[PDB]
Amino acid sequence: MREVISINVGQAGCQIGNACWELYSLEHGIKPDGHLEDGLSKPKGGEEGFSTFFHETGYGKFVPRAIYVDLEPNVIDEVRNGPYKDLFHPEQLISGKEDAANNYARGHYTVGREILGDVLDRIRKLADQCDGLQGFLFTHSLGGGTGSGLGSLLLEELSAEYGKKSKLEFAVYPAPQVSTSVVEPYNTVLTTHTTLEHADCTFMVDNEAIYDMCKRNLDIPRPSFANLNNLIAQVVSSVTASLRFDGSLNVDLNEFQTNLVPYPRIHFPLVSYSPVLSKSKAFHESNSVSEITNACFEPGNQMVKCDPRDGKYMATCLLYRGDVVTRDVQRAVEQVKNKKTVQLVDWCPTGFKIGICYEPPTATPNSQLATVDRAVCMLSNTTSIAEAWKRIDRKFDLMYAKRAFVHWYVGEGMEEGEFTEAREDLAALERDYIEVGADS
Amino acid sequence: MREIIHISTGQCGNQIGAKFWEVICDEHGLDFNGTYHGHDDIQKERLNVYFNEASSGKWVPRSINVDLEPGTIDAVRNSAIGNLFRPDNYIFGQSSAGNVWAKGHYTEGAELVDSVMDVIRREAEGCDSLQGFQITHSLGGGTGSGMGTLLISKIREEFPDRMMATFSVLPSPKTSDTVVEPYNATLSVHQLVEHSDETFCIDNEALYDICQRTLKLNQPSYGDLNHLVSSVMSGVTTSLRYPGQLNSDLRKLAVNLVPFPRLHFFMVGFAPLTAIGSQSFRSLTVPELTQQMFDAKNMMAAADPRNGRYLTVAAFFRGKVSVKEVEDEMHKVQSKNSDYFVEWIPNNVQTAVCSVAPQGLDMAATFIANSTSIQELFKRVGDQFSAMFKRKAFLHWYTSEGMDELEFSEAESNMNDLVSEYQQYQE
Ligand SMILES: CC(=O)O[C@H]1C(=O)[C@@]2(C)[C@H]([C@H](OC(=O)c3ccccc3)[C@]3(O)C[C@H](OC(=O)[C@H](O)[C@@H](NC(=O)c4ccccc4)c4ccccc4)C(C)=C1C3(C)C)[C@]1(OC(C)=O)CO[C@@H]1C[C@@H]2O
Ligand SMILES: Nc1nc2c(ncn2[C@@H]2O[C@H](COP(=O)(O)OP(=O)(O)OP(=O)(O)O)[C@@H](O)[C@H]2O)c(=O)[nH]1
Ligand SMILES: Nc1nc2c(ncn2[C@@H]2O[C@H](COP(=O)(O)OP(=O)(O)O)[C@@H](O)[C@H]2O)c(=O)[nH]1
Ligand SMILES: [Mg+2]
Repeated sequence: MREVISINVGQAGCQIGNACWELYSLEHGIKPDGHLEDGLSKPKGGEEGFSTFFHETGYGKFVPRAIYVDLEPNVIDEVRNGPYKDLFHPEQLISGKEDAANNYARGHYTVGREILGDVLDRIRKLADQCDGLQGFLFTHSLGGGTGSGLGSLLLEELSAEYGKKSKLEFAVYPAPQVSTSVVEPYNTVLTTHTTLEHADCTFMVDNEAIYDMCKRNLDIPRPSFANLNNLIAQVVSSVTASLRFDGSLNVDLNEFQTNLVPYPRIHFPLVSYSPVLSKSKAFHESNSVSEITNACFEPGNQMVKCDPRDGKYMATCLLYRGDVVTRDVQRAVEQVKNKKTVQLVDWCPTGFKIGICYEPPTATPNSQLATVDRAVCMLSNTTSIAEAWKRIDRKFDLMYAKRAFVHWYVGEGMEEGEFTEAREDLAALERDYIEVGADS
Repeated sequence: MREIIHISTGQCGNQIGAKFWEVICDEHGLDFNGTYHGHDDIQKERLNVYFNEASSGKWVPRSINVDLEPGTIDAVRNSAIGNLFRPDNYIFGQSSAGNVWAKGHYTEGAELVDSVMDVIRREAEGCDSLQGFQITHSLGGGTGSGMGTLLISKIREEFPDRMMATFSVLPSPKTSDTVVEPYNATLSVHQLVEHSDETFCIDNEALYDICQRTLKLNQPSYGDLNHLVSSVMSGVTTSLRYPGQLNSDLRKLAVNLVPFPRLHFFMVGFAPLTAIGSQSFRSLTVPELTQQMFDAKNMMAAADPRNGRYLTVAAFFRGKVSVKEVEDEMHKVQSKNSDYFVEWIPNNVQTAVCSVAPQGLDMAATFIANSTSIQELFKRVGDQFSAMFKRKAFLHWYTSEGMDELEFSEAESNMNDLVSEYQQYQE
């Protein structure tokens, strides 16, 4: 539609969120100081570029609509000392004086409610300046207390105030193999209990899968968080690419919740970025239509630690960008369906929503990605996603059978029976995820 | 939660506490007189964690040195480091308690109390929001054991929502220098597991073994022993005063390391250990620092970690390190040494990657875990305490002040209940 509000909370929200606006300023040619140098008109930085995400103010300046809410001052204060300190408004940064650590109870009842009364005022004043608000954008991080506690608390208060808004979410699910926290599965079951009954679409990404997409594909010897945030930023830019530019098949955010989420529940799509090529092998690739299309279903280019070949596909959504042929898109997808590996359901006769985009994307200078001529974004919904949810439940049953970390939640303001209701709601979702997918 | 108050109790706590501030002033570039030398964007913005901005651009710490020996305070203020501390926090007494726990608890230690708690309330009003209290004491003396445990009960009474991270010193079961040490160590645990949220087990036996094997120091003195302890105390609060990728707070190190309120004894550690002269012969890599943290010769405890089983481990990688090499080398140890980690908790070790580097070293790493092998140190103290309590030896030194035979039975009973709980989660 028009403007889209972006909200970044948690540790991963403030880090990955800075990489999203860095790519947006490069595609639209926006100066990091807050000017319109190098751009002028054209869809790559004109009337169709200033709308959405960004906002036009006065004195030739353009500020975004990002709201950074973190319960740790050691992250927000670091962004102020960086080069991207003149983009967002200084009043949009709301810091805290009490670190919630990685506990879900403190960031939802005690510390989470201290700043809850102040974050709702910033969203209300920002929504009034949007001439026709479309939806929202969240960036969660399942594994802590700020990105899980404050994120689930803000989403509940925002869904009750508005309602009919495309509330997108790019949460980060824990890796089924190597973990980074001890009470990580505790913050995962409690987060999905309120996310399913409020959010409309939650794109999941795995930190372990990105390490495989950079060591074997990009051949990066020492990858860090500076490169993981660039791959996720290209996924968010590919979804809203049809709205911020032009193309043959314009895809709105309201269409992602219809052709992918037919039921009131089950709205956990995957992501598999295909244009993954290093600078050393940039002259040894054809970048054809059928070559990039076949690389989407490959497990090596998937940002989620899951095996889609063991499951079945329910609803896919491809986003073709750059300079592609409309006829070549319908022919490349038909060859994949005839491989007898996708396993399409009986009710849906097609289920391959395409999205042709005419504006070619770009890459950040702090990465090994070159300027490609086309990009394909895969947003499918497979039946093997319940396998990753089963591994998280097995780690929660072992810690709950003997009461491992329980006093840290009850002593703050959470009933012991809440873990039983959250586990039953998660088990009922996994049970209905296989029963419906077996005969869909 | 950005201000940390450090309090040193006893003669042993003053030698380690005063030496700890020498390393902190070197990282931020602070002279021993008061005027700062070099300030940066990652150091000046976090000077309020351990220092206060006074007048004329002078930064003074919030150290509270309380003891019962006048020769300890006079030996620090007359040196070249006492000019930084305020001449209003040194609170000492006339008589010395020696190695008696009953003197510094209600006899000689009861003379102050109101004077010690007076300076604590003054530092709480000058700061915005307190975070934790770093109390450095010892188990075996008279001031650090008698008065060190009493001060913990007074801070938590007025600040129940504040962290109590204490750096206690456990006795050495290999040739001790004192006799009434088990009597002062048993009564200290009874007042430590009831107020302190987290503690650390440090003994002097494992200190001489490191300096004579890896460091290769001929006859180490008491000054070299404080370098290995101050490096661990400074390596914990790294993400609080410096930004990084995966930061960690004092409350984060308590939820992920204390599964049960009765189980909070940690095992400190540090890495690497490069001797003087063999700098080019040692490669500072991620897999090299990992093997030095899980080794038995680099631990600051007299217990064998191979006999017990690990529960919650906390690692802190500093310097120019990558998150990819941290998560890879961490899983290789858990997969190979699967018998040392309990299958009851799949996430036994977490990751905490830092971004800054110490002045000198390029890659630094510490090891903090809460394995089930810590019960061995509690059994050696319990056997020596029960053997001397049967003959009623060295008992008139405590009963003549106000002690009773019922209090010694309750302290000994709590020592058996703690060891009995480590065996349940170990299985
Ligand atoms: C020529 C050269 O580069 O010498 C180095 C050196 O050879 C080595 C071996 C140093 C040396 O350290 C030791 O030998 C040592 C002695 C007692 C306890 C612990 C260590 C060094 O003495 C220590 C000294 O450390 C520092 O300068 C740090 O700033 C350090 N400072 C202190 O500990 C300190 C010592 C005395 C007075 C005041 C401060 C520090 C570390 C963390 C946080 C704050 C400060 C350094 C780099 C060296 C020498 C001088 C040989 C090493 O230690 C440190 C702490 O850097 C030991 O392994 C490292 C690797 C270094 O390369
Ligand atoms: N890939 C990636 N993950 C991050 C990054 N920053 C934070 N994270 C996530 O943060 C988790 C580590 O736990 P925490 O340090 O407590 O961060 P958190 O889960 O967001 O919780 P808070 O720190 O309270 O916000 C990891 O599991 C990551 O998923 C990042 O820069 N890149
Ligand atoms: N590691 C270490 N231990 C010390 C140091 N100084 C003293 N100690 C220990 O402290 C104990 C003596 O405590 P003491 O000073 O008598 O306690 P106080 O009487 O209350 O002050 C000895 O057993 C030593 O092991 C030191 O510099 N380093
Ligand atoms: Mg954080």
